Amino acid sequence: AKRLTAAGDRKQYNSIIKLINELVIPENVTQLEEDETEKNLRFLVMSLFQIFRKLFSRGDLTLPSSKKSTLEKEQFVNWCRKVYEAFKTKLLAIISDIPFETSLGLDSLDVYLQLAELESTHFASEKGAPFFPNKTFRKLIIALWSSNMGEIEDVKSSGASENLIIVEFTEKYYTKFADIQYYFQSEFNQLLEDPAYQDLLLKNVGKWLALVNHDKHCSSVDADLEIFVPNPPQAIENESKFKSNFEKNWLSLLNGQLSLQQYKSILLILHKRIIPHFHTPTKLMDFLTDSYNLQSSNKNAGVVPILALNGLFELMKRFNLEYPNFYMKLYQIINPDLMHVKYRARFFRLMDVFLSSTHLSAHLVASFIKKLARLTLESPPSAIVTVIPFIYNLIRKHPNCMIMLHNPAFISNPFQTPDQVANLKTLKENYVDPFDVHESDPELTHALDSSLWELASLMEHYHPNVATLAKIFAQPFKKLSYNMEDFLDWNYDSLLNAESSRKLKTLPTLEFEAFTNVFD
Amino acid sequence: YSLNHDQPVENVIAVSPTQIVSCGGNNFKVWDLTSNKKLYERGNFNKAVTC
Amino acid sequence: SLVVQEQGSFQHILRLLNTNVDGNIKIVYALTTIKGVGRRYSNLVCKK
Amino acid sequence: IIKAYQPKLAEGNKEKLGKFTAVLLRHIIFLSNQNYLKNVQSFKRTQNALISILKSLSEKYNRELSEECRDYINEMQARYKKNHFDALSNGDLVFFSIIGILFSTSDQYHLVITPALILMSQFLEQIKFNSLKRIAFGAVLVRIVSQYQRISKRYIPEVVYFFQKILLTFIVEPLDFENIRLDSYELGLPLDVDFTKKRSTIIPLHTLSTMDTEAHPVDQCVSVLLNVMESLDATISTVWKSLPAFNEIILPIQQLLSAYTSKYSDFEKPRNILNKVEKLTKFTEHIPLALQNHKPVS
Amino acid sequence: TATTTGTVTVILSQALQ
Amino acid sequence: HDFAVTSSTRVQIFSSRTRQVIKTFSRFKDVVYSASFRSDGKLLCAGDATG
Repeated sequence: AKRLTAAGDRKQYNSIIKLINELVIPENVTQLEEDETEKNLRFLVMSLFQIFRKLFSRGDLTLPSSKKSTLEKEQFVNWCRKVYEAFKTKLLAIISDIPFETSLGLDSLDVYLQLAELESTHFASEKGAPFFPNKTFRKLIIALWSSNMGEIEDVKSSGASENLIIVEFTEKYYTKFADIQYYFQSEFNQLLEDPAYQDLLLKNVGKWLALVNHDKHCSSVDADLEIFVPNPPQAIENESKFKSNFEKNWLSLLNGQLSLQQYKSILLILHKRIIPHFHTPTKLMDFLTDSYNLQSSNKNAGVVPILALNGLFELMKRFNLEYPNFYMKLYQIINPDLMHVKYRARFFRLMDVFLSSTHLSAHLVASFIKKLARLTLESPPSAIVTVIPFIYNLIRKHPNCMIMLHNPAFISNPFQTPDQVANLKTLKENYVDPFDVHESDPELTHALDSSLWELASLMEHYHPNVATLAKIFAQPFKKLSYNMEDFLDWNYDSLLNAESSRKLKTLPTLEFEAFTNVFD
Repeated sequence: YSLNHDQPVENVIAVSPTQIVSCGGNNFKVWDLTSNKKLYERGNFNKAVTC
Repeated sequence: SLVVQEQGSFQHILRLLNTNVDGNIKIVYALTTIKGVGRRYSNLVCKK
Repeated sequence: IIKAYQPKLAEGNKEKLGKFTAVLLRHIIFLSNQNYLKNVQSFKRTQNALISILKSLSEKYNRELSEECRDYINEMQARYKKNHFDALSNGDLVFFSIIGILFSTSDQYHLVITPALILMSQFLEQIKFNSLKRIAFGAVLVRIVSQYQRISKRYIPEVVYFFQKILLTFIVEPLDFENIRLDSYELGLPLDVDFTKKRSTIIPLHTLSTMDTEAHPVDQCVSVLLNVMESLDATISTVWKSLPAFNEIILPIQQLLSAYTSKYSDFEKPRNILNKVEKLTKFTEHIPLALQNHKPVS
Repeated sequence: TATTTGTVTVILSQALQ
Repeated sequence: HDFAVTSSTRVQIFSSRTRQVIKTFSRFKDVVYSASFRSDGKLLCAGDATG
């Protein structure tokens, strides 16, 4: 209370290093008991927080004056007392972290950050080691992980988990400098040895996903983090050891106990948040091809081959080793599910490189574009917009496949004999298209003799931009290509945001006079 | 007379008047013209053999 | 009939310094449609 | 009467008469849809008269009718980004109905209808229709888009997918169509309902339908089935017969209707639809395509 | 869902090919 | 003693005595595809992509 604040100010203004330690121990016992009592029961509106604020300022001044070091003549009271007081206050802050069913913005964060900064200053001031608070980072991450959620445990809408203390920690301490993430990732591996707590510490991984997956690391040059407290245990410049322990702890957590949403997200951004930061990112390839051959009839587990393709292509670009019989698998993988997935753009931004090959056949590209035409029969306009320039690019730079879209044996040309045009008539009477959709091999099906009616019928469409991007086959091929990665990130809300305004002068009357027939 | 490598053939060379060597996919197949028949095939690769 | 790739393809047209330089010609004449750049300045900036 | 007095005494404020007409339009749309516990037939009579006089004034004034139409498009877009379906009133039904009944919706690009066309396109193919209320929403949406582009003969590519969504949903009870990731799949109808001949129908009773779908009979299920079969007949008469790829248009639809005729084995509108599309199919454009026939440049 | 282990043996398979 | 390599738009010929590039061929309006020699070793046939 206010009397505790006055006693703390008096015991900090006077040194008196017996009764000051006794009054600090009494106020610390009162602070721990009031924390366990008014922890969201009679919710502590800055009461224990103000007590810990006064105790943190007093312990900061006392640590700047005299802390546990080499003694004058065996100071078995003051140095041990300040050490026990600091340890008990940090353990009480960790206890308030581990027992917190609510969060009024200061349930554990202020006390934990104050004790962490005070431990860093105490290590760098006593100078007996270099960042020796990383041993207490074990119980720190144990508390900030065991700060369990009531109902926000891996919500099925966004992210992979929603833990306020973990996201505020990775905002305010874990990514404001550079070495404590390295020491955390090593001490996570030195944590995960006995099964007793790691059976809980491998339960729900999405909190660590939101904790580490931020693209702010030291091995990533996009945002380099600055210098920590001035006692270096060669920590930031040991990126190689950082990469190896990163790889080891990542494989140990990825071994078991997946949730489906966290599995989907970690497969969605495995290619960039995980792959380039390893010491030897080859230990993930069989996991990635198991995700690629993961074909269940479950409707959620069908996005799994789509998210695996980026990591698999990163692997094959890094060093050539294959998944065999590639293109009939890539043939069978696309369907209206794949066209109505959220990741049309993220799929086509790898489909263009996978289909820009030199060795593939006219048979393969013919089967691809005709089954894709039967696919784009049934699509939204945001799928027509992304599917038409890719197929135009492929039919342009594989110009033998124009035999589908054009046939010169069936032209209504004037200058030939009535015998020849009657032979044209009986040929267009007895002609049969040999296509079949259910054949899954591209070169074995008959897609060449079967023409492409589907985009010709897709010209007739209720959107003039789809009309002007669908008459490109009736018009000639004077234009080279269209900019897929500057063309493809368009959803329905972005499309309406695009044509909410334009060169705007549009008005027309309503003279239908068709009201009193069926007005519903 | 035609000879059908089941994979799309990538290279056709001749090593003799009798037998030729054609490759497509992850195996190369030796054909003989006098027997008009495939008689060897080795597939000790990963991806398609290209020359 | 499998995947192949390279380090760079042959883009037959390329835009540079908002100028429409053609692709199937050589470099010291390719760097001449930009005003201010000529037959010697092109190969000197290319040597650098 | 106040509008007559305001049009008589509005000589220096006709833009305020335009604001008056826009306010009257907005007020009359949110009073045309409130609740159907009142006189259903007499309320439908007075709303038919209201829609007729609203067309009679929309023939005279349009210039901020289009602007308040943009206001409602922004309103429903803000509601649709706020929530999926629960923050969506039934005012969209009567708004789409009034604009597609008064307005000649057969122009290429218009300021009003075309953003509303892609709005109802995302309404038809964005969310998971968890219940028969949203199923009836989609059925009256298919009816209203056939009403929209009956005369333009403009093919929209979402109707076959919506048919193959809800009509497979009514026969889930799935081993040939696995990539639909359905929403409320295992409902539908019991196994041998003998098609009650003159049962329920289109039912323009939306405020009644939001309780009639919570208390669902087999009546409104077979009503939705025969209503989408009627809009199926309208579409195969007005668009797909003229479109040259009719053979690949009707293939999952003919497969589903052969599934109906082989599982329930007694329905008559499937057999008549199959007979008429077999007549339209036994002579078809079966041409090897030659679209790039060009007149040579001079 | 696969429930064996995620670690690397098809690399050994097509490194033994 | 010589071998011909076929890059994009640029066919080189190397010699086996010193293994450095000795001659080029770069009058090719597109990417150049096939380089071959006549059996008397006197003339180089190069098929490019323009035709």
